[PDB]
Amino acid sequence: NSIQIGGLFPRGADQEYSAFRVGMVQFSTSEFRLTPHIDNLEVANSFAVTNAFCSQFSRGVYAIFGFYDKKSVNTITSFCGTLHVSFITPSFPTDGTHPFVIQMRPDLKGALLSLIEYYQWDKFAYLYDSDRGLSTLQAVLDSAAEKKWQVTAINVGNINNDKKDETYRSLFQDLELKKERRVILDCERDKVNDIVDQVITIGKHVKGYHYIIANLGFTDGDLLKIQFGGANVSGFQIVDYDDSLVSKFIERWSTLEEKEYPGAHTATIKYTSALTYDAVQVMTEAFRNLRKQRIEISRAGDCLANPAVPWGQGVEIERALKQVQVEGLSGNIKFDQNGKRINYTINIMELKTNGPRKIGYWSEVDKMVVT
Amino acid sequence: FPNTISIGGLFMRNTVQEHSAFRFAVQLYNTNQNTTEKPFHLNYHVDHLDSSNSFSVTNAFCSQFSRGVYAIFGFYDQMSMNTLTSFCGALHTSFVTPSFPTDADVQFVIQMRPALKGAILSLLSYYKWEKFVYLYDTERGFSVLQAIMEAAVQNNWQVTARSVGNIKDVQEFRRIIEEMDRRQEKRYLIDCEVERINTILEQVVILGKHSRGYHYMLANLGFTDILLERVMHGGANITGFQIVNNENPMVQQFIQRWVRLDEREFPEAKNAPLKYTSALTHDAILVIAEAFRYLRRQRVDVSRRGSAGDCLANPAVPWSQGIDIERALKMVQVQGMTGNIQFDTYGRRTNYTIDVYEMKGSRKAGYWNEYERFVPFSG
Ligand SMILES: *[C@@H]1O[C@H](CO)[C@@H](O)[C@H](O)[C@H]1NC(C)=O
Ligand SMILES: *[C@@H]1O[C@H](CO)[C@@H](O)[C@H](O)[C@H]1NC(C)=O
Ligand SMILES: *[C@@H]1O[C@H](CO)[C@@H](O)[C@H](O)[C@H]1NC(C)=O
Ligand SMILES: *[C@@H]1O[C@H](CO)[C@@H](O)[C@H](O)[C@H]1NC(C)=O
Ligand SMILES: *[C@@H]1O[C@H](CO)[C@@H](O)[C@H](O)[C@H]1NC(C)=O
Repeated sequence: NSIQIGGLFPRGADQEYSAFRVGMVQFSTSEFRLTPHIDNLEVANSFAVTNAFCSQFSRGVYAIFGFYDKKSVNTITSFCGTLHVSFITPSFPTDGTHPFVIQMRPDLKGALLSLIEYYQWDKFAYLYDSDRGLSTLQAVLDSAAEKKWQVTAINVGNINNDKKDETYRSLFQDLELKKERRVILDCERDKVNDIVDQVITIGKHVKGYHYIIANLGFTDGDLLKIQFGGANVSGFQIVDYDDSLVSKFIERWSTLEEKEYPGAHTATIKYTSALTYDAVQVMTEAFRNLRKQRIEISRAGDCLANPAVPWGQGVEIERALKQVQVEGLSGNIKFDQNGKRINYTINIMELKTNGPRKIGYWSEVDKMVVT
Repeated sequence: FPNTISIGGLFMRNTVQEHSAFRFAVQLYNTNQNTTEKPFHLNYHVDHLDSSNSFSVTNAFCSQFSRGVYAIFGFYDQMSMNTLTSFCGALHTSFVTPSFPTDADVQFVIQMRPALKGAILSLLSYYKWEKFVYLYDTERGFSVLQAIMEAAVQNNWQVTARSVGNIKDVQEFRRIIEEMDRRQEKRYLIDCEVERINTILEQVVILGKHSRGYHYMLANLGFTDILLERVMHGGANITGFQIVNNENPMVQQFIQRWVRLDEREFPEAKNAPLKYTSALTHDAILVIAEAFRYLRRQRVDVSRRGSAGDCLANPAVPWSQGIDIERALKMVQVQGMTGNIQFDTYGRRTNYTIDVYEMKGSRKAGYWNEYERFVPFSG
């Protein structure tokens, strides 16, 4: 029989939805079938997200897989938590300890702070994207205070496409007056590519500059265009193309028909997409585990019912999700009691003239290791 | 034009006084005998939220929307703000609020509280602060933190920035103050809630950093609610900001009625200190009354009974009268307890004044506005 689940996907998150579908095939099993109800929406719009959630709730889903952003995360956490509906997501982990949310994405803060120390930086620029949220900036500034770092923090959010190219050039001119050659980019893939383009245009991809790319997808970026100038470039990668699990997956993914699977037919997968595939494994494994434990699960009505009516089996589903431990595209997958990734590994990368090189890793049990 | 305009009231924990001020402001509006100033009866439906999470606020909004409101007065916090603004914007329902003014450019939100960042930046300029500690919480948004970071870059400041909103144990505040004192830090910008400002200043006094070589800039419009007595006595400088002038007619008029109220009917009126948020609440009712009087005079359609139907109706079709209601709220110019009240296109206060205080009791040292910037008085 079927287990209905919700899928809340941002508009144009094609590669993620392809990875979701590939996961549904790869992890299908004799004990049950996952049957997804897909809403595509504007994830920054809390009204839209509330309508989709309530719509899924009324159809009677057993969990929801999805994405939120800084603006809608309080909607997801509050409704999931109230109604005991588990949310599984590759989005940025929440700031506190909200229940009924399973966070596929490992925390970056610990590794980033260790890497600053590893290179012995005590003076740097930090380019942050206010449209994406501010908790990594807050951590970095708190550490700066504790450790006496001098941080030049510059907002690269809220930039009209009109003058994006011109704004970045003036930002970097001002940095050269202060003679600042060490820069961290706390942005995701698109904005990183935009900034890198302007760094190259003004000739600051040359020897004597160091960029740390502060996201979990180092090689998701177009690195080849900054690979030959002479600047140092470092980053983080949670998908290891040398693991055999990942190369086996890439054999099939790279040969999928791009017309049927948008964003496939490539030798890399964005970490967001990889975590989505991994989410299908986590959800499958949770429901299989409920059967091994002979914990029976069948039975949602009005989203805005007064009083709030949360189903009894919600806690059981949550608990099974959070007890999963598997190997996926993102390494070992395990969760603490608040659904945060634990016991994970983040590979530390540096760009060289022959391609990105893995120099070590950061682990959630210890800290930075050179390999 | 209808006989009755009804509004919504969304109140949270810790809005007892504001709730009394709301009811009293509506009673002042309704008991006016002049029919030109009172051409419709103002009604309200209030919801009290034991907590302000997204689920409970969505629930309240929808029942208010269904019952029929022409606007909603209320409070948000960091946890509820995005939900409210998103729902008001999709359904063309104007929210009027004394909460922290928002980061984003949004529609259908009238923000009674003036932004503080400009006054803060002008005073840091006036005092020539280039090296200082910045202690902040995020309960009023990120505007100030972003402005401080950006001005640090432009002016080559050394800012030691420490997030303090999650500190529960007072020994952590002590440790921070002692570490900063070892680095010879003498200047503190405190960008916190009043109650957290009080906690911090008790630690300052316990450790003797309330003496003459120290300067505390308090970045919070509830200056009169901060406990400053023990700090004055030690000799440290203090700088604060207010938006209420107790010598304006509008304020003297409100206060002489407010001090006479029965506390059984209006809790926390009478002799309790008047919070600036309660003046902002009163001011909201002036804004609402003015806008609807305007719509009446101009013979604009506001609908018979207000909003109607299901907040989660799909597709969402906003009522046609919403845009005219928003424009009428946004175009007002009135004199209130918080001075000249006007709004820009995003519902932010504009052409407002902030009064600047320093400590000795406390004396008003100057004023700030958008055009003149900081204007110090003689001395
Ligand atoms: C680039 O890396 C080398 C070490 O491999 C280091 O000596 C140099 O300082 C780095 N460049 C910058 C600008 O920090
Ligand atoms: C942590 O991950 C490692 C490597 O994948 C795994 O083999 C080990 O058993 C895990 N440890 C715990 C405590 O779950
Ligand atoms: C109030 O009524 C008086 C007497 O009819 C009138 O002169 C006045 O203009 C009215 N409206 C006001 C003051 O807004
Ligand atoms: C205290 O205020 C005076 C002006 O009255 C100012 O000149 C002095 O520098 C201030 N103290 C500190 C420690 O900044
Ligand atoms: C600002 O407010 C004053 C009264 O305080 C008013 O007379 C003036 O016209 C306003 N200015 C603008 C530019 O709106």
